[PDB]
Amino acid sequence: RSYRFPEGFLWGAATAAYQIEGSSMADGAGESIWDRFSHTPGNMKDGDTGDVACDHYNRWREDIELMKRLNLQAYRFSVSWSRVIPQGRGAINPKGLAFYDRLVDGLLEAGIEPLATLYHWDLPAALDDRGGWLNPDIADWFADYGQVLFEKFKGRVKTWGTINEPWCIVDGGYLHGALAPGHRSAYEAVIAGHNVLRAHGAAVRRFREVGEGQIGIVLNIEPKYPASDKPEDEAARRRAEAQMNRWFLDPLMGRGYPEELTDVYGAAWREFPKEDFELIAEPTDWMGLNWYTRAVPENAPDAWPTRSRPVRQTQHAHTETGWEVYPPALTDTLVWLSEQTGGKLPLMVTENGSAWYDPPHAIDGRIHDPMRVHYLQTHIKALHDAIGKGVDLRGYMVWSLLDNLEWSLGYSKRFGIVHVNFATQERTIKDSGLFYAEVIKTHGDVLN
Amino acid sequence: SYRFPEGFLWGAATAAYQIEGSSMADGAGESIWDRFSHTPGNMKDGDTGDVACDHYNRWREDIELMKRLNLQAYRFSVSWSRVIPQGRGAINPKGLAFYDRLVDGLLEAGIEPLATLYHWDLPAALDDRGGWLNPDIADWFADYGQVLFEKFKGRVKTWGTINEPWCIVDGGYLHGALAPGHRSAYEAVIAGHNVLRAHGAAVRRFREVGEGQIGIVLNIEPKYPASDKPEDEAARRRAEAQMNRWFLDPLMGRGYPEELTDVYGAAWREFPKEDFELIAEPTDWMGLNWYTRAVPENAPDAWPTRSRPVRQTQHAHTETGWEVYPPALTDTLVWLSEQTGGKLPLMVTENGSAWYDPPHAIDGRIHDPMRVHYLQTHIKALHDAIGKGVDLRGYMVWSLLDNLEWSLGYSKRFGIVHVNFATQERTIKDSGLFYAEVIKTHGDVLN
Amino acid sequence: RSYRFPEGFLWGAATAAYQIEGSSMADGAGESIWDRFSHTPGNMKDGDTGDVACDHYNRWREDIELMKRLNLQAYRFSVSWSRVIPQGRGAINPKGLAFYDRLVDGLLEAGIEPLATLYHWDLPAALDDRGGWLNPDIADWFADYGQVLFEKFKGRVKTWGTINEPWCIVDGGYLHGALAPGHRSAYEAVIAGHNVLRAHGAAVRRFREVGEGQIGIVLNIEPKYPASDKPEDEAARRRAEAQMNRWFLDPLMGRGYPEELTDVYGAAWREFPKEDFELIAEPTDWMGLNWYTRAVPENAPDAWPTRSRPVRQTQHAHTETGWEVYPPALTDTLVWLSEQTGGKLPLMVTENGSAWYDPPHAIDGRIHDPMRVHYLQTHIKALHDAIGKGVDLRGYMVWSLLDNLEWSLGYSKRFGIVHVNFATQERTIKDSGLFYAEVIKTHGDVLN
Ligand SMILES: OC[C@H]1O[C@@H](O)[C@H](O)[C@@H](O)[C@@H]1O
Ligand SMILES: OC[C@H]1O[C@@H](O)[C@H](O)[C@@H](O)[C@@H]1O
Ligand SMILES: OC[C@H]1O[C@@H](O)[C@H](O)[C@@H](O)[C@@H]1O
Repeated sequence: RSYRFPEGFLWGAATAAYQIEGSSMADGAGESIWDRFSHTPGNMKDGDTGDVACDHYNRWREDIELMKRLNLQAYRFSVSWSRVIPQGRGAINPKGLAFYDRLVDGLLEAGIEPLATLYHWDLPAALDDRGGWLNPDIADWFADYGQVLFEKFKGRVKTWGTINEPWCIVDGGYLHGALAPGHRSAYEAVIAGHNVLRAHGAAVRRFREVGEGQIGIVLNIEPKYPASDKPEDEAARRRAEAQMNRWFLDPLMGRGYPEELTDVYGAAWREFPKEDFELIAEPTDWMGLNWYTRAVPENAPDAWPTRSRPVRQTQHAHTETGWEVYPPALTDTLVWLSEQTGGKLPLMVTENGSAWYDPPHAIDGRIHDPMRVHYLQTHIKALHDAIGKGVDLRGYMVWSLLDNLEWSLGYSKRFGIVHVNFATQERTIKDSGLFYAEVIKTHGDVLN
Repeated sequence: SYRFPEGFLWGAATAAYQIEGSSMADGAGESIWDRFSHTPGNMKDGDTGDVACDHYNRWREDIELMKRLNLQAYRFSVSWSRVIPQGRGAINPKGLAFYDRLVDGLLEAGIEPLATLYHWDLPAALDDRGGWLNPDIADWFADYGQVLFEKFKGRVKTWGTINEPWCIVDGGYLHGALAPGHRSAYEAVIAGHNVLRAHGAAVRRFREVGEGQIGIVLNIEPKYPASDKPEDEAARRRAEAQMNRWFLDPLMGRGYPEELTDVYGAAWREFPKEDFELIAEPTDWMGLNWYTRAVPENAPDAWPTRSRPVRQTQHAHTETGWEVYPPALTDTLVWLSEQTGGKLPLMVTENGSAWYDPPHAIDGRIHDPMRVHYLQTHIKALHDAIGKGVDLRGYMVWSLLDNLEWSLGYSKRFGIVHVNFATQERTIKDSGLFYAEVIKTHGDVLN
Repeated sequence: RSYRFPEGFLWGAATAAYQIEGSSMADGAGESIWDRFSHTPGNMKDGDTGDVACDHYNRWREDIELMKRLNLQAYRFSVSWSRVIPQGRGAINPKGLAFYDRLVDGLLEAGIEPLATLYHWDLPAALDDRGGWLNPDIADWFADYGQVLFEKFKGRVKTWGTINEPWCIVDGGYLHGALAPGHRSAYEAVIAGHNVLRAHGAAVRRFREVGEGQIGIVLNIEPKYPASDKPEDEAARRRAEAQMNRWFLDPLMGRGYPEELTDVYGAAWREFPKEDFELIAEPTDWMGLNWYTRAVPENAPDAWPTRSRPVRQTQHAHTETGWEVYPPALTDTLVWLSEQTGGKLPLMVTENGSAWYDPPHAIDGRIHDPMRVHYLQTHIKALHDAIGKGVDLRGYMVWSLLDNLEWSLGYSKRFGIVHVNFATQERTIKDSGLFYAEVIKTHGDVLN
């Protein structure tokens, strides 16, 4: 059984601005919704904030040297909107843009492909004060923001993502309130989802006007498997599937909103103008998949609003975030996505990884994380199987390069293949990182 | 409005060798400045700290002067050699007793004593053992700190370890304009490292035997762009690294600035991992000494930073040749707030200006309108900094008294209280009167 | 009749190192064959040399400001091999490379696209002492030189030329001896042509291995028109055409060498190994055309070696270099070139312009060159006509930005749209430059 990957298959690792950078309001940087959210008591585990995080804003050079040691060919990162445009619209912050300028140049000098994400959940607070994702004008705001980047990094950043995981943004930020801006409303959730999609479309159009390279969205998908042969459980499964996996992909593919949403959101559901769906379906060049696990939903009449709940799969290992370890579901999902996009849209796994307990400090210069190593090897093999089934998969980014702030769960959830001692900011490459470096070097042959 | 936050602490600052006099009195040991000032050519007009403001004898009068100024805090330094004549070993009872009387007297007046362990006056006996080039000083200093920590436990609650490491090393070891007067990049690098280590050791000792809050005091001189030429920007970063980041960065656990490798060349050294662990020992507060900014340009022959300031002729300059530019204070405070992550309480431990005053009062008065101007504009700049979110807890004017400006002698007057050095007569300047009103109205006078 | 040019059509101007730089052996720079050639009595008109020229090595910043005043979107320039690698092989000269580093950064800062040429006739003398273009190893030497540039300017210089005018290099340098290195030999001409082609191929391969962007060769073409209906005149035309226009193009297109060359060079003609032609035909991304005029050849039995000679076309104006002004022949050539390359290869006019008399100094701050203006307007119109006929033309470079050293003809031939007072180095923009600036600004609409 060989596991060598296709020619040009791109290996990398991924991060997000608020999760690693720190210095969030430093050097002209504006206030974001997470600056506010994280400094409100009760919102974050242990009261953790992104004020310091991995101190990447100051230590990015060391981090690039770590990327080189891991033999990374690509680095997927996000740009903080509020760092570049403090009020979201209007005046640009030179020092903030200069940071990403230095960063990208440092990456290109290192021979590492910069993969940029425009929006990774850190909306400028000034725009939130204007309604945020509930305000349709954001479609323009986002576009303008996008333009600033497109022209600044023209010819340097060739691969662009617009939005990272619309579902987490809306479901977490507007439906249940576990993420910034911390609203809890189905009425708001429907609107927010729609305007996120519109914003994506607007950004793609603007990219066609002033940009260079390839642009696409990044979706998270969590495949829903049958819990039983009861029809109510299958209806539950389809509700969960529609709300999480089809909500955004379907209108992006020109199929409109899933009908089940009408049942999920009830009186909060809306019909939107026809031209909106034209904007939303703006042709893209590639698509990113963020993937971690599957779920096995059963009927749950009291679970708002999908009336479903996952059944614990005790036969398999679970991560520190409680996600089942089940690699075949990655293969299936990739196939499924290939099918939903007609096989014509180039795909990339922009996030995949696992959280396990690591000590807060290295132990004789090492971090032994055999379960993360196992997750890594089995899921990369699953990628190979998906490619063997005809999926046009061009690359793979491990989440994450560094142990970082796992948003509302704080620093307790370590996804890094590089350990960060948050007391000292010292980095230590984990066994998982060493092994991933081996996977890249052999282009997969080490899995043989 | 310019009313300051509740509990905001107003005061003035001094240093031992600059005001005390009686350097060899009552058991007091010899310091490096006793030697330095009595070597011809080192000091302007041959000035020494032998008499200075005679504060050792007139401290009560000086405290009454503090009361007339409505001071809520007094920042001062303790002479190491006055307390421990050989730097190590036997304590000098009378010398320590001076500071005992002083601190008790301050507390009687309702004035908070802010004590600095080291303000440039190393015991000469330790200098003969290598001074700041000897790593053992980290321990020596710690022991010295302990003596004070236990003696003034519960009375002095706010402690500074070292005052301006950059001036100590750059002036004392790199260029030799200050005691002990060495000129060596090699020694400068080693000395800087041992100064930081000594700070760390003193903080640990404070954790074990001390009570209250402890921190270091850094001077910062923000470096602004001279042009858009890239060599001038590289120059700017060399200067900034050598002066402003050399000490702050390792204190915040980020190691030494990369640029230093370029600045010091073959004189730069790698140090053991545990040293930086000692150096970044967590502090409770930080002092900023601030006076001005600089606008560095490339200067290949300027050793060792290869940079030089461009004279900013659009603005007023002090008698020490420092540009008057209050906005740079605001910026610096913000910058400092960001470098320390906002978690560390900041205090302006020194700010002020030197202008010419006559050697005597004029019908009971000293009119210093430019010092008044410096004061009001920079205090307003403090208010602006607080408005931008800086956790700034207080402000100490340099200086309470006209004093010995080290190698520049008595020619540079920084006092808000005038000292006639012929008669030791004190006269409160217009700047002092105004500062007293700033304190009493808690800033409202600035409206 | 509109003359708006295609979207993205690139307007610029061109120079060559020895023709403008001066400071030829300054800052570590090595001796080139033109250093030797120009300082040998009898070789150059009026004893002119490239010692000072336009003093561009010292005044490049002023020249960039001049480019900005002309609204240039691109600047085509060459890199002096001996300035960067003094002995042609071995140690790099840091100051020499630093000059082009500063130049390129300055160009990019001004928003001007740097178009770099590896070889513009100035071979390092040390390599000439090893046989120059007669030594097959030059293919390797050139490649190594190319690499130095490819990596130094990776991501900054995106458009690369390998060789500027193989025909002038070989015919002028080795066949007739009018150009450096001043050899006169058909045997040497055949060998040199072959090795120039090989060097191009080697540089393209090396570029594929370590470079980034688009790379191609630059050919001059002088279309040969019928003088009469006499068959010997048509045979003459075909000889001249084969020797000048098809000699290099055909093997570059994989068609081997023109059959007629066997007749032109006789006993000096040679057969070369088959793999050489695999190397020569290495796929390129674009091709440059240098174009000035046409010829009308007739039979001339005593003319060595093509046995042909041009018939003076007295019905048309001639430039000071004695070249007929006939704009339709430009259109024809482009079409011809489009046909020879199958329409698949993006083309750019890398040189076009004319030499007319100008005074040595400005006349009240002006230089009135109405014939150069005329040449410019008619030939640019001819470009538009060529595009209408299906030529995939992406850009146009005026030769030249500056009055410069016209090689063996010295400073007597002014090609600049910017006048250079060679006594004072004062630059004065000519009426032609003013007009060209308006052409760029209106993207061709001024021609309407
Ligand atoms: O939950 C772990 C990770 O999930 C991903 O889908 C998000 O993009 C990350 O920001 C997050 O850290
Ligand atoms: O130059 C004026 C003052 O600068 C301060 O930073 C030093 O601590 C003083 O000793 C000195 O007198
Ligand atoms: O012969 C005139 C011109 O011919 C061009 O094709 C060359 O590139 C130039 O260097 C030269 O000035």
